Amino acid sequence: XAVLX
Amino acid sequence: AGIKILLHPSGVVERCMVSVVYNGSALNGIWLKNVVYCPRHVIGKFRGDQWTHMVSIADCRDFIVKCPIQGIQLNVQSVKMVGALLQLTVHTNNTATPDYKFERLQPGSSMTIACAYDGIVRHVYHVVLQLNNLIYASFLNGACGSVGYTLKGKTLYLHYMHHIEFNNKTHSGTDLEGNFYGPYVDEEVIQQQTAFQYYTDNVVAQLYAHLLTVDARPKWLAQSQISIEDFNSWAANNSFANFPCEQTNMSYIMGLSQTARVPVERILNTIIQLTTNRDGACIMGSYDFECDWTPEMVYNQAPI
Repeated sequence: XAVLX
Repeated sequence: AGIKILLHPSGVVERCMVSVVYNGSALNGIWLKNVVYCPRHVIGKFRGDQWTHMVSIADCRDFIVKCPIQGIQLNVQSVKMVGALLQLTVHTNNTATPDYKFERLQPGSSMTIACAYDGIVRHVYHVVLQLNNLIYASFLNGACGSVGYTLKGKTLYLHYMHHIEFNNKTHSGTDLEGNFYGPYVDEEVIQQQTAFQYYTDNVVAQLYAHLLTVDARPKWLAQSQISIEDFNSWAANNSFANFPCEQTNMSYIMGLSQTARVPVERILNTIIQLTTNRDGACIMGSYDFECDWTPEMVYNQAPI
């Protein structure tokens, strides 16, 4: 549910 | 006369931006004095408490740091993890380093985002830290390390550095001290966010800004008023923060009420009515309630 830029 | 979303000039930030490339990952960083600050997840996508050992064994030679504006390649002599950030000591001191301050941002405050890629600020836009400690920004891969900042007379106030994007296209990061805003971490897992809540001070500012630039007497303006105390009782059940969220905002709001000749009690009742009667009305160039207009930035551009 979340992604590192 | 005209009230706009004012942004701070990004030239000072541009001269300090650098690119950090550690093996596979490539992101951005800021270079102040002899220290380069950048997100820690450039050395890998780790979790919990393994960052201390992973950073302590990271080779300084694997850090490729380049300042594109100044055309200078940097060499890292030491690596220090401060919070969720890495403090890379470099040999060269940035001659473009301004008088800067690391100021943590409270919710409801605005800031300019210098969206950068490969160390070059590509775009610049305005955000406000929401009550859920998230910003609603615009980023792609490689944009991590972009900074959020403000200015106060050649003094650069850094407040934010980008880290992570959530599926709802909300964004989270740390201050320049390494500590995240809210209970979010730099991990690609499901993280719960507190329910959205409107920064009522800013929503009041948006409505006042419309009264001073678009229409002083619009049709959706309430012909009725409600007390602050009665509004706060309604606000508890309608995702609106207790008014006022900042006592210092009252001087700006009272000034706006005197200029627009509309008391704040009329604005607050308009907010309540707009929850059920807006029907797609465009208010200050927006189709919904915005927290991007702060009372200070609206009052600073108003007559008297």
